[PDB]
Amino acid sequence: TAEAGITGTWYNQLGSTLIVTAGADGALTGTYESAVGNAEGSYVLTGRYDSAPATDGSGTALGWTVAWKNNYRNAHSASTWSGQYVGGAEARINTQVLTTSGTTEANAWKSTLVGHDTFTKVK
Repeated sequence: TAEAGITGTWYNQLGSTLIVTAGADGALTGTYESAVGNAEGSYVLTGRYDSAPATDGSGTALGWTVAWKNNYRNAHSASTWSGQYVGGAEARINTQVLTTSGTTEANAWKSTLVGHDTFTKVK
């Protein structure tokens, strides 16, 4: 469904790679490899998607998180992508992304970045 459409490899506009499996009951699981930031190698990704989307031409809502810790790096931060999958010949996952770093309370006002990421099936 959107299950078949979402499962697989996606590439963002910055050169990052998402490899994700969409489970039949709403789970997203896989890995992320970032082309930017204090990051190297792959990181675990987990999220959710609407496993019964509308059929009226609407996208399929989804989101996921990556905490930026693996065996090679820990940036003490985590990003969440919120967006929708749009299927078909030019499939895309269009997202907004929040990246929060751990901070002191005094620096909490500057703890969270906002950005946007568009993923496509080809590099």
